[PDB]
This record gives sequence, C-alpha cells and structure tokens, in this order.
Amino acid sequence: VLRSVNSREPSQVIFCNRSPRVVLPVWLNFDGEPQPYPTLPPGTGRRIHSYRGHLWLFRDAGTHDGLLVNQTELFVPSLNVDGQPIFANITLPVYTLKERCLQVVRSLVKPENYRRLDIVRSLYEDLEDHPNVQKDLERLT
Amino acid sequence: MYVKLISSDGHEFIVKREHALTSGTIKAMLSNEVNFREIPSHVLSKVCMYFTYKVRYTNSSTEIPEFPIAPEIALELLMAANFLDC
Amino acid sequence: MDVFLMIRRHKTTIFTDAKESSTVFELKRIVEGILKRPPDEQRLYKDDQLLDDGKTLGECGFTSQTARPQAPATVGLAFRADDTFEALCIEPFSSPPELPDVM
Ligand SMILES: CC(=O)N[C@H](C(=O)N[C@H](C(=O)N1C[C@H](O)C[C@H]1C(=O)NCc1ccc(-c2scnc2C)cc1)C(C)(C)C)C(C)(C)C
Repeated sequence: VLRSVNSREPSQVIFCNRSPRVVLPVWLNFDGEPQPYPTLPPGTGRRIHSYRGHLWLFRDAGTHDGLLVNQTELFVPSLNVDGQPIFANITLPVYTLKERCLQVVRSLVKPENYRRLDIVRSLYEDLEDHPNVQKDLERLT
Repeated sequence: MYVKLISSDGHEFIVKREHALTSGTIKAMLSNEVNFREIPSHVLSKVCMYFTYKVRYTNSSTEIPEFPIAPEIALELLMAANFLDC
Repeated sequence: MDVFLMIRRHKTTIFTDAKESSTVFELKRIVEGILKRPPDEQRLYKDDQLLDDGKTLGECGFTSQTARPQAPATVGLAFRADDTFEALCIEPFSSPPELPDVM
C-alpha cells in the first residue's frame, strides 16, 4: 500500500534538518521497501532531486526514533510552482515522557543488560521493543 | 485553576490543572490535591516541567527542543511516566 | 515573550509563566491568587537578591531564552509572619540514587 508512485515528474526538495539528531531519510520504493539515503547532521540542509508522488519518512540515524516532516509522518514531493524547491522541514516530535525516558535509558544501557534493570517486566519489553521503520510501516498501514 | 501534587518526601508542586491533566492517571486521582507515595521530589519536579513543555510545544510551529533528562533520574522518571501514562 | 518560572519557598514550588515585560509586583499578585497572601507580605528573590516591585522580569534577568518550559528559572519567595520577614529558605529536592553498574 505505502509505496512511491512511478511518475517521472521531477520535483526538487530541500531536506532541512531542524532537529538536534542525525537524520536518516528513508524513501519508500515502488514495492514499498524502505531505502535509506545519506544522513543529515543536526542543523544541516541538502538540495535533492525526487519526484512527484514519491514517499519519504525520516528517522534518527542512530536509534531509529521517529521524526516529523512538515508536522506529519510522511512527505510527498509536490509540484514546484515557479521553480521553487519544496521545503521538507524535519523536526522532533513532542515525544511522550515515557518514550523519551526509554530513549535515554536505551542510550545508556547495552541491550544485553536490559534484564538487569530493576523494573517491571513490561518495561523490559518496552526497552527491547525499540523503534523500527518496518513496524511503523505496519502501523501506518 | 491550580492543583497541588505532593512528592513522597513532602514537596508540594502547584501546577495549572489543565497541565496536570496531561496525565490520565492524575485525572482519575482528582475526578484537588494528590499525594504520590512512590514519586520523589527530584522526579516529580521533572514531571511538572514535562507538563509545561508538552502544553507549550504541542500544535506549535516554532522549532522543538529536546526534553532534557539527566542519566541519574532516567530510571525513576521512566517508572513515574509509566504510572502516570504521559 | 513568555518566561517560565518556578516560585519556591520551603517545600512549596509553583510552576507558572509570565511576560518578560510584566513586573515583580504583578508576579506577587499571581502568588496571592494561589497562596492567599497579599503582595506586602511577600519578598521575591533572584538567588539572594531581593527584587524591586516596579522592575520587569526581563530587567531582573528572567528572559524567554533562559527561563524555558523544560527548564524554568527559580524565583525565591519569603513571607512576612505578622511583623518581620522570615529569611529566604528553599528546601532542596531529594537526591537521585547512584547510577547502577549497567548505566
Ligand atoms: C527507475 C524509475 O522507475 N524511475 C526513476 C526514479 O524514480 N529513480 C529513483 C530516484 O532517482 N530517486 C528516488 C527518490 O525520489 C529520490 C531519487 C534519487 O535517488 N535522487 C538522488 C538523490 C541522491 C542523494 C540524496 C540525498 S538524501 C540525503 N542526502 C542526499 C545527498 C537524495 C536524492 C531511483 C530508482 C534511481 C532511486 C526516474 C525515471 C523517475 C528517474
């Protein structure tokens, strides 16, 4: 379902990373497979060539935490009006306090040690169940 | 309209009612003071800052900064967020 | 511009926002609504400095870029019991435990 359409109509885009994270742009190909693209360091922009009807999403490159693009999950290049590139503004979402805590804990504890933390079993499963594009594709579908 | 949230060590945090309703757990405990026997002040102060942060940056246009969490409080804060469902 | 504040006395902490251009006295009116003590029975402090009623929060160093939602600036509060002002006293928050080995 979630796939790019093969339009062949060019569309220039600025990927603008207004987050403090290293960003991984991910293009959903014509079969719906995620294809990773070169990363963007914090605060940087790239002018890129994509196409109308192509689908992109954006993640933290290190952790795969979800990012927003123009305030939504998915970005589709649109028609360039008067030769201007489309801006894709990549931002942090307001994470829930729980997800933000899980992020910090995962950044400090090696996965083989999650079981050594003194927490309810359900929080072990929440640490192990880390963010992943495939699962978000299943959810968005 | 403010509510009072009280830590396990007796610190009393006064926050706007609508900010506190960020937590469905807190909503149930009200529906206007709440005592938390398992949440200490160094954790509950951070939860209150989260409420302010969430309400300020939800449905906003201006760039969103990272919500900061010291490594020392992350575990307790994780347990509190799980209980409070925020 | 909004500044985000923690107004603190003993074991009491109020989370509130105000304008950079609002005054110290106006902040006392906010405390009065919450703790039911009039402005003349209140002293507000930045660290150990007593704040003057007519000054703006911005003039007193509470700016929108330092007094942020996720890291609010602290204003100390002292009450006048009857005749004399109590000394500024802010109970610290509890101490976090030692980092476990795995962290
Ligand atoms: C093959 C097909 O059916 N259609 C072609 C097409 O869609 N080609 C794709 C294509 O050129 N794409 C897919 C996405 O729309 C983006 C574009 C692409 O790969 N552009 C080059 C590019 C290089 C680096 C970047 C990035 S991302 C972060 N940094 C950089 C430098 C972005 C884009 C590939 C299949 C070659 C990957 C077309 C005939 C339209 C040229």
